[PDB]
Amino acid sequence: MEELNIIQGALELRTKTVEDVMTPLRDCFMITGEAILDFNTMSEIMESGYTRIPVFEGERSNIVDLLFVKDLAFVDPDDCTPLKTITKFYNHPLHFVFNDTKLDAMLEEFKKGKSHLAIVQRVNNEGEDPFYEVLGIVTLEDVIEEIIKSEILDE
Amino acid sequence: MEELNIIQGALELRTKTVEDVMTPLRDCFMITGEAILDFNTMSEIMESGYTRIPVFEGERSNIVDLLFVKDLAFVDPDDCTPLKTITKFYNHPLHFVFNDTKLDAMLEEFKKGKSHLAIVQRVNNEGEDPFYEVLGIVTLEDVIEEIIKSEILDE
Repeated sequence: MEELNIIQGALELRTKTVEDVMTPLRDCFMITGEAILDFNTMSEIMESGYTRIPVFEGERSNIVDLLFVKDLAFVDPDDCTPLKTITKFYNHPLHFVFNDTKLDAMLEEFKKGKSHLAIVQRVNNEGEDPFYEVLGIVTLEDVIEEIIKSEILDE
Repeated sequence: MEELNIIQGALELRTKTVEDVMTPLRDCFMITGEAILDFNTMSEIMESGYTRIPVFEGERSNIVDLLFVKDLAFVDPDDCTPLKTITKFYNHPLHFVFNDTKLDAMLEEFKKGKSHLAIVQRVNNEGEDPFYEVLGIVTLEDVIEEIIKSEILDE
């Protein structure tokens, strides 16, 4: 039954939050703001498979910039351009989302123009001055991937 | 009935081609490759509402570059930077799609990393050496907008 697969795909899609879809921060490929885009660094980036990479300074949860790998397609490793030169040039804005955010809201935000890598946060009320704890990242491609896997659109 | 709305939304989504979703070329906001990003030009761009703009040279159907308005957020009108400086710097690659392409295939292409503005073509076999006729453009946001309008994801 085509219609039951559609229904069941949609029902599952609708129950998902960004927290279910995100890459946890511990698992994310990330890069220090002081990085130099020499061969070893760019090889590691290219070999990671990620196309959107958070840039942190000091602590991994301290994300200060984004790096979009497709923007690196024309950077030459042999010139060792500082990442800071790249990131300060583009200055792409940070996009934060609540861990309970549903995928429809996520779509709506990417459609409004917010950055295609979003940083997932929850409120942490357990240390000592409550803070927003960075849990992981979610990208445009992660959400599109859930839609394709849902098979809702499959002819 | 929640399930019937889902089914009917999906059935409609699935029947759509990029041709149904595209902005026709005649209706598109476009910009000449020789443009200077002075105030009048940037005002016109900002007032258009478009965030992705095809760059043409000579004829409107001769699209040679893309301009992403969010990349203009930090360009200063008073410096009159040539568009060519901007476009030759970024050099974003052109993405062409067949007019019969369905939305699931479209998603899959954007997810593979192809440019988020796609140029819709069909084969024109009526002039004189058949050529691919540019019909319009379709963006990431147009497809996301069809998904949101389908209400498939609505809680």
